[PDB]
Amino acid sequence: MYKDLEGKVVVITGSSTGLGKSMAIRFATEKAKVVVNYRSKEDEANSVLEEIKKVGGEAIAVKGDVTVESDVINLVQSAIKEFGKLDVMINNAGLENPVSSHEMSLSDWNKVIDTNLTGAFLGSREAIKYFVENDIKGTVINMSSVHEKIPWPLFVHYAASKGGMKLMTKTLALEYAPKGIRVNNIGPGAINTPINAEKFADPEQRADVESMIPMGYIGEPEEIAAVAAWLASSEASYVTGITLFADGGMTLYPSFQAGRG
Amino acid sequence: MYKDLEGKVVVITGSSTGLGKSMAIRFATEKAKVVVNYRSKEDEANSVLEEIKKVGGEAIAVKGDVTVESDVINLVQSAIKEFGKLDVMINNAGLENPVSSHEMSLSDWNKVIDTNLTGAFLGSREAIKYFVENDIKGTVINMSSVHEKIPWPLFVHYAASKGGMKLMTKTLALEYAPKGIRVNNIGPGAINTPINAEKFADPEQRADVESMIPMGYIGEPEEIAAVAAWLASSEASYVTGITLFADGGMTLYPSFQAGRG
Amino acid sequence: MYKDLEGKVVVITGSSTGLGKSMAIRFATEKAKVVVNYRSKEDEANSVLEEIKKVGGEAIAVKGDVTVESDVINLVQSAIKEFGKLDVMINNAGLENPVSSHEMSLSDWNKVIDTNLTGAFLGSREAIKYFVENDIKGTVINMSSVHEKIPWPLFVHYAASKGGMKLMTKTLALEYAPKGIRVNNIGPGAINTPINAEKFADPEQRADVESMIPMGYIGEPEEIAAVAAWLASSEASYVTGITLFADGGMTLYPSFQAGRG
Amino acid sequence: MYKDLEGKVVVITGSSTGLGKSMAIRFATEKAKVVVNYRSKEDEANSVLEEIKKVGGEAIAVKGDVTVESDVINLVQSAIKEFGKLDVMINNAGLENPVSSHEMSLSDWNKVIDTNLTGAFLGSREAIKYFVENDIKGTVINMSSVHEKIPWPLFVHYAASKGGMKLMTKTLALEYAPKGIRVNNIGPGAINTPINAEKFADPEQRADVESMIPMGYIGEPEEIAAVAAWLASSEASYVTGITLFADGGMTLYPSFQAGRG
Ligand SMILES: NC(=O)c1ccc[n+]([C@@H]2O[C@H](COP(=O)([O-])OP(=O)(O)OC[C@H]3O[C@@H](n4cnc5c(N)ncnc54)[C@H](O)[C@@H]3O)[C@@H](O)[C@H]2O)c1
Ligand SMILES: NC(=O)c1ccc[n+]([C@@H]2O[C@H](COP(=O)([O-])OP(=O)(O)OC[C@H]3O[C@@H](n4cnc5c(N)ncnc54)[C@H](O)[C@@H]3O)[C@@H](O)[C@H]2O)c1
Ligand SMILES: NC(=O)c1ccc[n+]([C@@H]2O[C@H](COP(=O)([O-])OP(=O)(O)OC[C@H]3O[C@@H](n4cnc5c(N)ncnc54)[C@H](O)[C@@H]3O)[C@@H](O)[C@H]2O)c1
Ligand SMILES: NC(=O)c1ccc[n+]([C@@H]2O[C@H](COP(=O)([O-])OP(=O)(O)OC[C@H]3O[C@@H](n4cnc5c(N)ncnc54)[C@H](O)[C@@H]3O)[C@@H](O)[C@H]2O)c1
Repeated sequence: MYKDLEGKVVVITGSSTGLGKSMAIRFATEKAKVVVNYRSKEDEANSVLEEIKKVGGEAIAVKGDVTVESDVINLVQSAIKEFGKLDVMINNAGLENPVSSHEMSLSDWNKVIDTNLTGAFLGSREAIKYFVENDIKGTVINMSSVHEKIPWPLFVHYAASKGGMKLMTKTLALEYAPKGIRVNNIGPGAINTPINAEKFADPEQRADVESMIPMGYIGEPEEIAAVAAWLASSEASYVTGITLFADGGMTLYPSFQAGRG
Repeated sequence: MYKDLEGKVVVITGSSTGLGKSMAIRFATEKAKVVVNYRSKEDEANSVLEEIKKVGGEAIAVKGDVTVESDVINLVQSAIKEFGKLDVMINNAGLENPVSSHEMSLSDWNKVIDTNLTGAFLGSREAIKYFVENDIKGTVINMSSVHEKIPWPLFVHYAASKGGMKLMTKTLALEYAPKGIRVNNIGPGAINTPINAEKFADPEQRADVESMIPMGYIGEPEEIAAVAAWLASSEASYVTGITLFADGGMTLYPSFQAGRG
Repeated sequence: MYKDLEGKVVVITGSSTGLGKSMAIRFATEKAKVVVNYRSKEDEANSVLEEIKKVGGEAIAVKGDVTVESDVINLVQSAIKEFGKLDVMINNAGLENPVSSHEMSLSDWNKVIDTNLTGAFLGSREAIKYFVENDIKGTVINMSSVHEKIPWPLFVHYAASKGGMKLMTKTLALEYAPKGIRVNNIGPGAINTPINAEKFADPEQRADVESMIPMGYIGEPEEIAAVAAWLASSEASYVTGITLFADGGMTLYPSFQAGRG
Repeated sequence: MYKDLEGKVVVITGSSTGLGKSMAIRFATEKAKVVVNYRSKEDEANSVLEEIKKVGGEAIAVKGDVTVESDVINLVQSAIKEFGKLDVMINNAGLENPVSSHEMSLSDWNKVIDTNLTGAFLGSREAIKYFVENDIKGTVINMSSVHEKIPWPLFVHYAASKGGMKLMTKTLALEYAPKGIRVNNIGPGAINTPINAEKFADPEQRADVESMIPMGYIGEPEEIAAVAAWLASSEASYVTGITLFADGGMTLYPSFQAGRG
């Protein structure tokens, strides 16, 4: 679909599952040279790699924890070592867990902030460092959430991490725009993934979330991979520092449908 | 580029020049059927129509003033009469003129609000009316501007029209998302078009504008038509109620570059 | 409470009822010289004036339709004629009516846009014109709504009017900030007023709206008058171009409480 | 000025200097009981404490590093132990340092995120924990910045910390609004404080900053403490989850003045 993506090197953190996996497969289909990432489970990457082989794509799997500076540095270097360059950096790794704010431990708060936000900073910093030092107009895509805008009770750490990612991305975008380096966020709504498999398999919980989505359905990973592929391409040549929400309308305030209030 | 766009009927207001023209050609290239629009004489639309023919596209030009209800209604009916249906409605017609707010006439204010906002309303209304009465999962793309967010002294009417268009679009998107009818805005930054041809002709004014664009260059119409094609496609299937900015970073506050403030 | 408001001339459009009335009474209590406004019913102003007399305040009632340029011009002049000056201009007049967007007539759309948005522009233009021509650091407060941000199905015209008012205010604020003229919006959530009396008297409808308000209760006009009084005072000396939401949390997405989604 | 503030217990982090100091004095003037905070030595807090004594206010100074959980907990307990309760918790402590993003160390990034965001979290958490376990309708005011919205090259960590603070606050406000616990942010623009004393000392840098402020002048701490007093008062009873900007117009995009672009 996107011809300019051919031969482009794409690194995606936490890409052995969910959205990250869907993005690695989509990029492989666009003839991009993908670098899949797994925290510790090298077995999880096997599946994505097989899917990538199935479409005649090229990719390697690199172990790396986004909260570990050396792992992030090594992840970017691995891409350059294997493919000779880096074009797109996608900070997709993330985690969440429901706890009432006044009962949330520092440990829980720090883990989410560290992975979701600090992890994205490290990945962004490394990709941009390479782009600057070698005069490459590469791009950085950060996997945010509708929650960088929609507050999230029980998930204050996640909301904060994403709200912070928003400003980080915008700052990075304004800072490196003169060098032609684009930095954007993708803001997914509810998307059928492993972290949601059990919750959404239950008709009661599935219907509840669906009632919060104006378009009436829970998105598929393909719908988000489509956003990333487009944002990375030259089609989005004049697009930077934005958050492209792919959420079925969640950010439109579903409680206000039918003229309520 | 987008296979799903083939055979789709796209109506674009004020598409004889600038962004509208570019989108009309881009949709022609996507093998879609296009209904171009001109305000006064059909001579104005022949350039676009010849461009569409050149790429093997199918199209017609229909006269219409977007502030005239019957004209807007006729425009939608003409598409349906000529191509049998309607899939994408793009409210692109617009106008602006600088005047200090406290000295701005009601006449000037009204001309801008009527065309930019009310005009967009009528077009969205007619297209959505058709989509609902026929349960068609159509889409409405409204051409906004960075000024639906960035205030604009001397263009208080333009800014308010786009700010109003933002809420109109969000409302329409929430109201019709249950029917799969997506409504999105595109927010262009400074784009080289006939309305800027003279201003950007003076290298001193072009340089002033470029200094407000983080990416350092005034955009080209193709960079916007790229956004319109994607938004209309099924690639943006889960995207509704958003404003996708393509401004090379304008909304990022250019005056705060290099840690200023 | 606010000492600098003593002797300040405050004009409030549509102040014979609801929030406007509460603001006129509050300003009178702050020893401000208030100019109440009624569209045609001079009898409605009687009540506000009596309430103003009850607190030992000073005020006059002026007839004026905000969609009529001459009425607006005359309203501002009346303040200067009676009290010798103008310090604060509050564009509070407004209207709404529920109609599905694809079924909304141009007449309905125009009436709401004309009163809510164009009416605010005229009032803002006149107040600012006076402020500029006489070197006065006066202020303009525009009565917006949570709907300048929250989409509103069935009320597309209202949402659009308020979204437009947001950009108008911001533009006016940036434009006249060099002259020390502040322009801000107040964004009320659900507030017990005449337009809501019948709807909220019904326990079922009252409970529905209350379920959309995080703080659990429908606000009182006094809670909004408190916002206006503060914004007009020198306490808000460094505040301009903002929208101060007084909504019990509506803009925080009530559908997302308890970690839903 | 605000009668309801008399006898209220206000805790303010990093209140020995700047904005924190000003708010502490302002709350003293409002006849409230204040708990001032200093990081290293109590010598630093004596200026504030003497200022509070001067106006007849009651107060104590409590040592505490906001990134140390036990210190934050002790700070809340000390207020409750000294004045019997807690009514207002103000997370003011903050820090920043310029470094190009791609060259920013994890250490620098962490120091800023930990103090600005995590520190604010701990304070909000402890205050809210107390408010919930005692069903007290307390309030939390978090000191953000225009940079929770305005991107800031060279301060990617600061910007992300405030962006994260915005979502944290919104989440906390939605989560606890049912209990009448209001949580709001204050977004100061450029304010003359010790962190800017040296930079604004050079008339060339002061002029550069002033040129980015629509209102033309760098704010004073009192202009911010004014906002804090109001937000804490019952005058803002229906205000929660907002960020009240006091920046003389910075968020209005100063580069777009006079119709530029
Ligand atoms: N699934 C959704 O509906 C949804 C909605 C909005 C945003 N998101 C965001 O999209 C991204 C993808 O989410 P997902 O649904 O696929 O979730 P996921 O949990 O399936 O994917 C996240 C991946 O990150 C990996 N990971 C976590 N911590 C890591 C670390 N320290 N180092 C390396 N890898 C690490 C995990 O092992 C996992 O495979 C996340 O950032 C998430 O917050 C998802
Ligand atoms: N050019 C830019 O840099 C830029 C930046 C942001 C937004 N926009 C927006 O994009 C759209 C396209 O702008 P453009 O640059 O091509 O401007 P344009 O003026 O060249 O295009 C608008 C077209 O609308 C037509 N038109 C105006 N009023 C009309 C009416 N009442 N009925 C019918 N046709 C009418 C005009 O004749 C014109 O051809 C507009 O909505 C504009 O506000 C443009
Ligand atoms: N009541 C709420 O809950 C709420 C919430 C958000 C925003 N608002 C806004 O606050 C303002 C006050 O609303 P309210 O609840 O008091 O409603 P209201 O209808 O009681 O007050 C509006 C007043 O405007 C007057 N008016 C209408 N059109 C006019 C015109 N053309 N010329 C002169 N006067 C005119 C009306 O006669 C009326 O007294 C409105 O702008 C409204 O949109 C109200
Ligand atoms: N000064 C401005 O122009 C301005 C503009 C926007 C926002 N702000 C914000 O307002 C707040 C006040 O800023 P300020 O200008 O007075 O800055 P400041 O640095 O003078 O005040 C912050 C105080 O926090 C203390 N502090 C820092 N880290 C701490 C820690 N870990 N534990 C305890 N105390 C700690 C510092 O010693 C200092 O006295 C900050 O949150 C700042 O980011 C200030």
